[PDB]
Order: sequence, then structure tokens, then C-alpha cells
Amino acid sequence: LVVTRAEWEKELGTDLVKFLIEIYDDFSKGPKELESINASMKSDIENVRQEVSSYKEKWLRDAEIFGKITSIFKEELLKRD
Amino acid sequence: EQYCAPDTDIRGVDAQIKNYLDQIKMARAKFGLENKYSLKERLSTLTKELNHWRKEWDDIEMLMFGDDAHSMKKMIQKIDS
Amino acid sequence: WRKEWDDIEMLMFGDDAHSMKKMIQK
Repeated sequence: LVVTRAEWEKELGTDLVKFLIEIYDDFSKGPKELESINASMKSDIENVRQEVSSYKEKWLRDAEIFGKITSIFKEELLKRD
Repeated sequence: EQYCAPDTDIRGVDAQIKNYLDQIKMARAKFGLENKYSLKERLSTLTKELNHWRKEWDDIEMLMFGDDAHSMKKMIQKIDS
Repeated sequence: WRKEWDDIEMLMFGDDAHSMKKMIQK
């Protein structure tokens, strides 16, 4: 639980500083091991972004389905009449 | 290897070791502190993506609901007889 | 016949859910 003294921001990165401003963090794993997973963890985050894009595509397909659902919706509005 | 060098003084080499050990702590700590936290933000994004996937599944269900409705129309033609 | 009427009512409920679904899509 040390103090970064802007140095923490200098190495960890300015943008992250938000949550860790608003230490006592794990260092049990080997830094070489941590560097390797962070390559892979960053890859996993990229995969998650790709998945979010896929979910948006799924939402667009759902919207096409909703436009066919639209004729049924017009019939329903007529029924509510 | 500097400890057993001929003209080397032990004090200086001990000082180098402290700086080295501290540098080890900092790099490993920065990578680990990012890894999990950035990955946790990615996981929250993934939960949003799963909610979007559930919405896509619901659109598929509405389409299959339409198929069920068509089957129901065929059945009505059938309590017509 | 009661089951057929109930199926018609379920279809009306699905149409109702249809409006909520359109709202969510918006």
C-alpha cells in the first residue's frame, strides 16, 4: 500500500487514475507471467469488443424482425380501435 | 556478479539491490492492477452484451411466436370444420 | 372451445407484449 505520487499515473497510466483515486494490490504472479496474460487479457477484451459488435448486429436483425412485427402492430392498433 | 568484483565496495552493491527489488514490485504491480480492473470493465461490457443477446433471443422468440400463431390459424381453419 | 378462447386471449396478450417490445427496440 505505497503512494504512486503521480509516478503511479506516470507508469500505470493517467486515464485509469479515476477509480484508483476515487494501494495493497496483488503482485503474487511473476511479472513475466503477468505481462504474458495481459497480452492475452487485452486480446480477450478485444474479443469482448468484437462480441459487442456481434450483439449490435443481432440487435439490427431483431430490428428487421421488428419491422415485420410492425404490420402485426398496425393490425393490433386497428384491433385496439 | 558485482559483489565479488575486485575494486567493488559492498555498500554500493547493496544499494543497487534495493532499487532493483523496488523496480520489480512496481512493474508487476502496474501490470496486475491493470489486467483485472480493465478486464472487469470489459466483463461489465460483456454483461451488457449478454443482455443484448437475450434481446436477440426474444426477437427470435417473437418470430417463433408468429409461427405458433400461423399454426393456430391453421388449427382455427380445422375448429371451423 | 374454452381452450381455443384462452389461446385467442394469449394471442391478445402477445400483441400487447408486442407494443412493449417495439418500445424497447426504440
